[PDB]
Amino acid sequence: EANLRLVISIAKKYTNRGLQFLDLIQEGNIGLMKAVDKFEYRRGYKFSTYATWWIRQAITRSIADQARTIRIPVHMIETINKLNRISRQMLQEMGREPTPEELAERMLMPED
DNA sequence: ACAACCTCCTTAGTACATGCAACCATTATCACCGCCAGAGGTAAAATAGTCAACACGCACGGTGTTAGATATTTATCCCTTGCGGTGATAGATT
Repeated sequence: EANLRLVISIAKKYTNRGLQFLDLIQEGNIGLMKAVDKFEYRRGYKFSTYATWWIRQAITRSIADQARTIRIPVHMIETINKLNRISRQMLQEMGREPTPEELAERMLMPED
């Protein structure tokens, strides 16, 4: 209850058309349960930082592989999104259309 | 005591029919990297084998000659033309 607002200010970032303007807040409100259970204030650190790690990634996963058509081990989910993040160079440095042939040097790896 | 009635309140339930043409994108979001699985790698030997050696041995294809077929040439024959003589049709009657 004391943290229900911090769940909005983190979650609402990700609700940006992502799947809906709403639902990620309520999944953050369940990530907050694991956070409240493992709240090691006995290290010294603050619940702001706790939320910035754990509750943020509960908010991320709430529509990463949850609510999709498809779901995989998570390294192989967000790696598809590493490529979309890298494409921000491609679309302006090769800079007319995207080319997997450029992505091969930007990943140092074979396409297949 | 209730009853519906005066007024504009808002709510929200629908919006006819047949057909053809077009192509299928946008998001970001640390997945972290730690562990170890059976599990990737590969050495040495099972399930068994390569292809080079020297033999083996054969088929196929091209060069040569032969064969006979075919398309020409020739000339014959028939079926056809066009006109003509005169046909019994068309059909009205018996």
